Amino acid sequence: GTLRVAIAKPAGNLDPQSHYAIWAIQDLMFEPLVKYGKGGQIEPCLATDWKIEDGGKTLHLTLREGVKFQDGTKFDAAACKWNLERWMGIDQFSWMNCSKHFQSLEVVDDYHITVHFKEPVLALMQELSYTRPTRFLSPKSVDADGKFKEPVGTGPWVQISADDTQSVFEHYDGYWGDKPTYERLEAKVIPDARSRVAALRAGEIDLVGGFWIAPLTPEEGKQLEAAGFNVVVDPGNVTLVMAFNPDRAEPLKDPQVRKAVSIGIDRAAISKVLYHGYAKPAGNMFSAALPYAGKQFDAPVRDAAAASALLEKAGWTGSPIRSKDGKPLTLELVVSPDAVPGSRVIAEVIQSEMKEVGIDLVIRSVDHAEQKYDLGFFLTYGAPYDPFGSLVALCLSTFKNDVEGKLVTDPVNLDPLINAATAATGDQIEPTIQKVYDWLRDNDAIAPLVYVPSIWAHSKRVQGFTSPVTEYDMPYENIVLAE
Ligand code: NA
Repeated sequence: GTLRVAIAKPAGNLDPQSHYAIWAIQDLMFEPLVKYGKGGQIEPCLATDWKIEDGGKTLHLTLREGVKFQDGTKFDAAACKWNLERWMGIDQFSWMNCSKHFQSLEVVDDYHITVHFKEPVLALMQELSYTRPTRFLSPKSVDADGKFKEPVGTGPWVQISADDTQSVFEHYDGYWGDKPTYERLEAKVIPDARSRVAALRAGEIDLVGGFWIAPLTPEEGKQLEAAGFNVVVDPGNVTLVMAFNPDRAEPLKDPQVRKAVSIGIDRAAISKVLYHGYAKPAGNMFSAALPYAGKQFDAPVRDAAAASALLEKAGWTGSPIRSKDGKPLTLELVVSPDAVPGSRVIAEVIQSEMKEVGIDLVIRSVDHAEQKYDLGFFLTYGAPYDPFGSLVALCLSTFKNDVEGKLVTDPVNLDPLINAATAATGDQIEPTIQKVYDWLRDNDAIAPLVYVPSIWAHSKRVQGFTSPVTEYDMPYENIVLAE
């Protein structure tokens, strides 16, 4: 009656307002106001309803009645304020828009709270779905000093024990929502990916996978598949995107050349070599799994003939390599195997495919070690930060962060469309954001390659396995154990 799940390292300290735990573990007993559902659909959790007013500066919340914390204390407006007051407006959470713009917090009754903000809050509800710091810890569980002691949330699982070999949880009785069909969940610390594979084959664990839980590469997936195991691939929510730098590479200023580069590539071959066929070719910057991902298009199918024709219309002629005004069509793809595993390999598939359309792709393979590149690779941020996290961070000129880099920067043309989308409310977010995506697509400003898949495996006895919506969730839901 016990589900066992690998984790790649100890759970850590579970303080729901700090940064030391494995998120998926916190997700076991901590609950948010609203949940990030499939497709980025916002669902009722500790709040049953909500209303956003004042152009996004006011949030009204109706709290769920009949909720108890695992220590038996009551969930209500007072307990909600006390938590929210623990993290919102604290300088340490300024990276989140709702903390940063937080103005004030009025309790109205035992089940109604209103929050006020100095400015509209981009993706407000989404942010409130996060694993941390947005979740609810019993006010009586913490001492005079206010320091986190025990992990007393409202969620379905109670921590029975934790150390550096496993952590052990039991179903919480008088949990408000649906209870697990099984009695217990153990999280076993197995750091080496070779061991994790073995442990599933033996019947030592039931579950393996998750970027931030117990990763399982493509190769491991095929292996397990070969061993007759259930291998479950989520097409994912992070996009590998190739970027163009026309400021450096005079040929990429011609959008016909960009397009040719993009349809001259075989995403399917990218998926084969790097992800063993498991990755879905990308037509859109964001997969359909994300909210506001746009009108969805088919991933382009490699078309060398169409690519060659574009290049010729643009005045690049020659064989085997095209030139123009005596200059060969040479582009430098900069890669770091450190920062994107498989990065070099991708480059050699592409270089070979570019060769076929007449482009001479030079690869510069680097350390984790700045616009000195013609082409390069970016990865989107993924759920639950997207699409606005990536759009803003990677595409808005005016947003400038040391750690980032830019996919595409057009102040006169794109910024306005991004700004309008970030300003949009309710019904108007979708068509406003659709204009960002039309711009990018009509101008061939970026080249999405594949969606990065997320791979889980379970044992034969696990039924009801449901791929997690984000990498910060533990997929314990729905499971029934046959034995
Ligand atoms: Na969850």
